[PDB]
Amino acid sequence: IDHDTLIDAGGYVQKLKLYPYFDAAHYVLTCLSVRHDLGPDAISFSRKHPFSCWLSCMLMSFAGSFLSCFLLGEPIISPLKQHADILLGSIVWYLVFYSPFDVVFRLATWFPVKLGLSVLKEVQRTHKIAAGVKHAVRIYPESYLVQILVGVAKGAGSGVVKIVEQLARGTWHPTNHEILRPSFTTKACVIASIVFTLERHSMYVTAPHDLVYLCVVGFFIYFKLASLCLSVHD
Amino acid sequence: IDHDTLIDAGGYVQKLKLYPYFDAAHYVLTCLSVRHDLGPDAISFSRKHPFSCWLSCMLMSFAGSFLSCFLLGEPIISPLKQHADILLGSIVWYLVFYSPFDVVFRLATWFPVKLGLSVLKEVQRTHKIAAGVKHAVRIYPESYLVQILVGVAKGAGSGVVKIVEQLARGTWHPTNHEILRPSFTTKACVIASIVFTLERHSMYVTAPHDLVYLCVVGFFIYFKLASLCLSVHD
Amino acid sequence: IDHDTLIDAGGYVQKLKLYPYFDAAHYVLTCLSVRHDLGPDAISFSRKHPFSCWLSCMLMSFAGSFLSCFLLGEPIISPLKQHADILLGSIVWYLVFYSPFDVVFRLATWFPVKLGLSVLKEVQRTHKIAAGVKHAVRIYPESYLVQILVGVAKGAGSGVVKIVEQLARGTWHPTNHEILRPSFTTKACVIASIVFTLERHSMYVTAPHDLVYLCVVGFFIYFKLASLCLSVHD
Ligand SMILES: CCCCCCCCCCO[C@@H]1O[C@H](CO)[C@@H](O[C@H]2O[C@H](CO)[C@@H](O)[C@H](O)[C@H]2O)[C@H](O)[C@H]1O
Ligand SMILES: CCCCCCCCCCO[C@@H]1O[C@H](CO)[C@@H](O[C@H]2O[C@H](CO)[C@@H](O)[C@H](O)[C@H]2O)[C@H](O)[C@H]1O
Ligand SMILES: CCCCCCCCCCO[C@@H]1O[C@H](CO)[C@@H](O[C@H]2O[C@H](CO)[C@@H](O)[C@H](O)[C@H]2O)[C@H](O)[C@H]1O
Ligand SMILES: CCCCCCCCCCO[C@@H]1O[C@H](CO)[C@@H](O[C@H]2O[C@H](CO)[C@@H](O)[C@H](O)[C@H]2O)[C@H](O)[C@H]1O
Ligand SMILES: CCCCCCCCCCO[C@@H]1O[C@H](CO)[C@@H](O[C@H]2O[C@H](CO)[C@@H](O)[C@H](O)[C@H]2O)[C@H](O)[C@H]1O
Ligand SMILES: CCCCCCCCCCO[C@@H]1O[C@H](CO)[C@@H](O[C@H]2O[C@H](CO)[C@@H](O)[C@H](O)[C@H]2O)[C@H](O)[C@H]1O
Ligand SMILES: CCCCCCCCCCO[C@@H]1O[C@H](CO)[C@@H](O[C@H]2O[C@H](CO)[C@@H](O)[C@H](O)[C@H]2O)[C@H](O)[C@H]1O
Ligand SMILES: CCCCCCCCCCO[C@@H]1O[C@H](CO)[C@@H](O[C@H]2O[C@H](CO)[C@@H](O)[C@H](O)[C@H]2O)[C@H](O)[C@H]1O
Ligand SMILES: CCCCCCCCCCO[C@@H]1O[C@H](CO)[C@@H](O[C@H]2O[C@H](CO)[C@@H](O)[C@H](O)[C@H]2O)[C@H](O)[C@H]1O
Ligand SMILES: CCCCCCCCCCO[C@@H]1O[C@H](CO)[C@@H](O[C@H]2O[C@H](CO)[C@@H](O)[C@H](O)[C@H]2O)[C@H](O)[C@H]1O
Ligand SMILES: CCCCCCCCCCO[C@@H]1O[C@H](CO)[C@@H](O[C@H]2O[C@H](CO)[C@@H](O)[C@H](O)[C@H]2O)[C@H](O)[C@H]1O
Ligand SMILES: CCCCCCCCCCO[C@@H]1O[C@H](CO)[C@@H](O[C@H]2O[C@H](CO)[C@@H](O)[C@H](O)[C@H]2O)[C@H](O)[C@H]1O
Ligand SMILES: [Mg+2]
Ligand SMILES: [Mg+2]
Ligand SMILES: [Mg+2]
Repeated sequence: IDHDTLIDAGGYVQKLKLYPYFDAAHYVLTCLSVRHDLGPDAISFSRKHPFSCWLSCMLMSFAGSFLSCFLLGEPIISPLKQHADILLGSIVWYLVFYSPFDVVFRLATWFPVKLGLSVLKEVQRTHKIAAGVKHAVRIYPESYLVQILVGVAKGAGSGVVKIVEQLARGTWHPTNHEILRPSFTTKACVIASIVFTLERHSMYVTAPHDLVYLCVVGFFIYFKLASLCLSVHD
Repeated sequence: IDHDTLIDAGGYVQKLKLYPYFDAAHYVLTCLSVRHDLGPDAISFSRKHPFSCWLSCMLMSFAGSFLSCFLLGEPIISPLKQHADILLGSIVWYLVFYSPFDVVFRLATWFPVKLGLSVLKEVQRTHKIAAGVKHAVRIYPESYLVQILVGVAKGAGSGVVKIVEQLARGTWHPTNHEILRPSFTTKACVIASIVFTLERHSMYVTAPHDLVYLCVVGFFIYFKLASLCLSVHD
Repeated sequence: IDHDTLIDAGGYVQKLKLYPYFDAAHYVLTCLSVRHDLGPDAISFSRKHPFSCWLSCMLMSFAGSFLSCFLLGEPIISPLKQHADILLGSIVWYLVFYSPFDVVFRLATWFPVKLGLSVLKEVQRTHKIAAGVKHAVRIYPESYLVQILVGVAKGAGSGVVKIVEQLARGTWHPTNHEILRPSFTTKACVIASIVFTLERHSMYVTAPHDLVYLCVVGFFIYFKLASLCLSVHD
């Protein structure tokens, strides 16, 4: 009965209310990333330049939406009108950098938890890509390429914003073969985006959409979990 | 009677017609900055690539307006439609880089003068922030955050444009602890912006607006004059 | 009879249907450039990251249009709606990086051919600038400056996009006096742009427009051919 069960699981995941737990997971991981990139002085830095620190995290937390607006010519500022989102994001940021005894940070970096957060984040990423594709389809019905790129921007735009932040923080530097970091994330966002676009135009995808959705989420979680448990071979 | 006098001084400064003297002060200082950043070959460089040099100065001279348009999704080109402004800016730029015997440059870098120009510039910056907040309020009445960010963009956006220019000129490089430059400008623009935003929504500011205005300008001039007379302790 | 013949040649060149041969020439040269900038591992790189490689070439192939939209506040994505163009561009890109035995690449880099392609590209660049000016004139009838800048953006915007790509690829680095590369391209686009703008407002240009057009194209081809045959003195 798998294929009837799987179909239900897919519709299940696809209907999950992301706010506020799946969103918070993404914010937490995003803040941890900004904190890791800030260095050993991260805490001193955050206490001396809170506005800058807060900004660095908000930009990364909503990177996909900023890039998306940029591509579509919508006010870059748009995302900041999701008051609930910005508030939740600022609270997480406050907790990650300033919780007493740094408990939040310590709890979030404990492997079992970081792993649970990563799963929730992948679920949320899949939703961002799908939403991005749907939004693009409503604006440019016949532009398959735009639809795909927008979907990818919503799912992997953090890379662009990171560069922007490292330039503004004066730390950007070439990345010419320092280490071998095998990341399939953005390539996976491309595939997911194409798949959702095709699905939206009912073409090569004859499979039940709720099942395809399950597979996309499944692959995201897989590749993500693989890189977390491993280091160089999956 | 101070508080009646002060109130008048505040309304006074707030009504000052910025064009063309307060504007020219800002243009002069902006051009001097681009010239200092260009190096020893600045003059040879400017004589070989005048269009590029002119562009570098216009971008910096109107940085706040370009960033503002960028954030609001308005044509980035908008600022260039202020013919009088662009003309005055181009004239100042021409004089700073090409005046015979370099008199303009020499006069502008003479401490007493550079100090007078700095005062006028701070007065103009305060007006940019306030105007930015008002503009944002008219477009997004309930978005306090957007209003603040726009105000800050109008007051401290030159930092973004500078990076853009150093990338286009091929000179950008990390700024990892070369020297200890204590600049409170942008942090002050943040405060000023918040204050004007609050003031616009008549909340925590029970003080006479014209008096608050005086304080903001006063603090800008102070922090600015402090950094000019000092080097590492104020 | 030259001046009657020349006038005809000018109207001639100006009416040339750019698609698909003049366009393909530009795409081919653009792809060769991205390939040269990718290095010795270019081929391995392209086979491991095709989506990224394809993107790098599309961004450069339509750089002028992306910058133009950016300046005018039009959706940055707009250019991708020229399906025929994007298809032709993707096909050229596919052929340049993956043709069997690399014949396309080998044929395109054979001096006589690269020289022929360069001529066609210069013809196309002239058309981009003129189109850019006309577009700007229709939107902002009295903004001479905007009209000129837009024209220049359409003709020399690839420089901006290149920087963007080197940042995203993690290879950007200062260009502080490594070699002496004498490029007059963008300075020539500035002149061409001013000339077309003036021409559009029927001012200082009393010369037959079709003749001026011929001269502009002629100068582009000249400066371009000069740099190709030479290395340091023309
Ligand atoms: C409720 C809304 C509150 C948020 C409002 C908007 C927040 C303001 C964002 C800009 O913050 C700036 O960030 C810079 C860093 O990019 C700091 O540069 C300072 O700190 C840097 C390092 O972080 C140094 O490199 C610089 O030299 C030094 O000037 C600067 O002080 C700070 O003001
Ligand atoms: C100097 C920077 C400091 C910024 C301070 C400004 C904060 C302004 C908050 C005013 O509106 C808030 O809206 C929140 C929602 O966004 C509410 O949260 C409550 O309501 C939300 C739903 O509206 C739920 O999500 C929350 O979990 C629940 O705590 C909260 O009660 C309410 O006061
Ligand atoms: C990175 C480290 C992680 C940071 C740590 C912060 C985690 C916060 C855990 C919140 O746990 C929630 O607590 C709610 C109470 O606030 C519960 O509400 C539920 O139970 C309440 C009673 O306890 C009822 O009043 C509510 O209506 C019912 O929704 C809800 O089930 C539970 O998930
Ligand atoms: C530290 C890492 C480990 C953390 C793992 C815990 C994650 C907690 C996030 C909770 O997410 C919620 O899950 C609910 C279910 O429990 C969903 O109920 C929803 O979905 C159900 C079906 O799955 C329906 O039956 C319900 O009616 C409907 O409210 C709801 O949308 C979703 O926000
Ligand atoms: C009335 C309106 C008039 C203004 C119209 C628009 C002005 C044109 C802006 C672009 O100017 C370009 O600036 C580049 C610099 O960013 C120069 O690069 C040249 O100079 C650089 C150094 O400044 C070098 O690094 C480069 O290699 C070299 O090609 C290039 O020659 C020049 O054309
Ligand atoms: C190759 C680059 C060279 C660019 C040359 C193109 C210049 C075009 C100027 C034509 O319009 C100008 O407008 C100026 C105003 O912007 C006037 O200045 C006069 O009028 C202004 C007010 O309109 C005052 O601000 C000035 O101080 C006063 O000199 C000036 O008379 C007038 O000719
Ligand atoms: C960085 C180095 C600084 C660069 C040096 C350039 C400074 C230019 C100084 C201008 O001084 C102005 O001269 C005006 C004359 O052009 C005067 O007009 C005034 O006086 C004129 C008579 O002199 C009358 O005709 C006018 O109506 C009356 O407005 C005005 O008061 C005075 O401020
Ligand atoms: C080298 C550095 C040292 C330079 C210092 C000199 C600065 C000169 C800038 C002149 O600024 C003007 O000041 C006028 C006053 O003199 C103002 O008159 C205006 O404001 C007055 C009140 O202050 C009113 O009484 C007037 O009617 C009204 O025209 C006018 O707006 C303003 O542009
Ligand atoms: C029909 C439409 C198809 C096109 C859809 C959109 C194409 C997707 C564009 C982004 O492609 C990304 O480019 C990155 C490069 O900028 C790659 O980074 C990888 O490769 C880089 C080198 O090229 C390394 O520096 C990075 O560390 C490494 O993660 C990444 O894998 C790849 O996904
Ligand atoms: C995974 C990435 C792979 C992408 C595959 C998607 C391609 C979709 C193609 C469908 O429409 C195409 O339009 C082309 C035009 O753009 C046509 O070319 C033909 O028609 C054109 C004019 O429409 C001419 O320019 C061409 O030379 C001629 O081959 C072609 O027949 C037709 O099928
Ligand atoms: C960088 C290396 C370069 C890459 C190599 C790819 C170059 C492709 C060459 C195409 O040559 C074209 O072939 C067409 C045929 O497909 C001809 O059509 C013409 O001749 C055909 C018969 O051969 C007729 O059917 C057509 O109607 C008539 O338009 C056309 O004249 C000719 O220019
Ligand atoms: C490897 C480098 C060397 C490659 C050099 C070969 C370049 C081939 C590109 C062909 O460009 C076409 O030339 C046609 C002429 O042959 C033009 O016919 C057009 O223009 C003619 C006038 O020039 C008119 O008579 C025609 O009716 C009209 O169709 C047409 O627009 C244009 O696309
Ligand atoms: Mg949704
Ligand atoms: Mg005003
Ligand atoms: Mg045309």
